[PDB]
Amino acid sequence: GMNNNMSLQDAEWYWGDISREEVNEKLRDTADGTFLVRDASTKMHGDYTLTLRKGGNNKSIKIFHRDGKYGFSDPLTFNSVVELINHYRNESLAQYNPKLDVKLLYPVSKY
Amino acid sequence: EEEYMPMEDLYLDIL
Repeated sequence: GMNNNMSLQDAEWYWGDISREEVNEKLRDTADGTFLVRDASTKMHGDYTLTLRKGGNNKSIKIFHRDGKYGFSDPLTFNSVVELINHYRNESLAQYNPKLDVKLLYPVSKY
Repeated sequence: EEEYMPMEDLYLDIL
């Protein structure tokens, strides 16, 4: 239907399109680490979007695409944000900037 | 808001 054998699209938060609107009634402002994906219009310039709370700040969150896989998320060849879900599930990701650094070990996993 | 922001990168812990 929509890329079956490709991309993780199984990292909980990567449920796969949760309906924008829903995203409003899904993580209106629950808590950080409440990753989630919805995807929509923004397809060309974006991997599969994403919704998360920047510690209650809320920015927008969204994944990009580069070489088939994600983008901003190190466009080297990383299309699995699960290895970290276990490998790095606490420590922050404020590498070059606190773009996210809000955790992601607590995916909405479709309430 | 909760629009769309390009950024992520494996947690890779702090730095």
